[PDB]
Amino acid sequence: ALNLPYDEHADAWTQVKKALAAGKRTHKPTLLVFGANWCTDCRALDKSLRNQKNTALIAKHFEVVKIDVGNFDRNLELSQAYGDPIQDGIPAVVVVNSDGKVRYTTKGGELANARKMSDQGIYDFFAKITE
Repeated sequence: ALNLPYDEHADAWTQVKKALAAGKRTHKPTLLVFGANWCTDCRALDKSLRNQKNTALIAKHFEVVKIDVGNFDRNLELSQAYGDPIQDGIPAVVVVNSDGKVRYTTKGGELANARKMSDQGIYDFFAKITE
């Protein structure tokens, strides 16, 4: 499969460190998106976030890192470090403020049915965080 949303080879800790450094520099929060390529809800969320309206919202407001969790068997300690966002389902997100401290985590499977969400529902979810 071509152009997978998650990079199964990435050094996720390095990527998160680099995104958090960028957020501190730009005074923006960082969005950590935990998911995997097998998960149809994760693929749907990525496709929606790729659209023009949603890309503009995310790019303006966040630094972003996608963290592959495999079959719930990769990068688990990085999930644990940031408040266990995946225990409640994937895709899951963490918003970290520009100072490196977590602001918000999805702890109720808020995005776990993203394949059923509309583009506007996805927009509204991320827009609320930017309010």
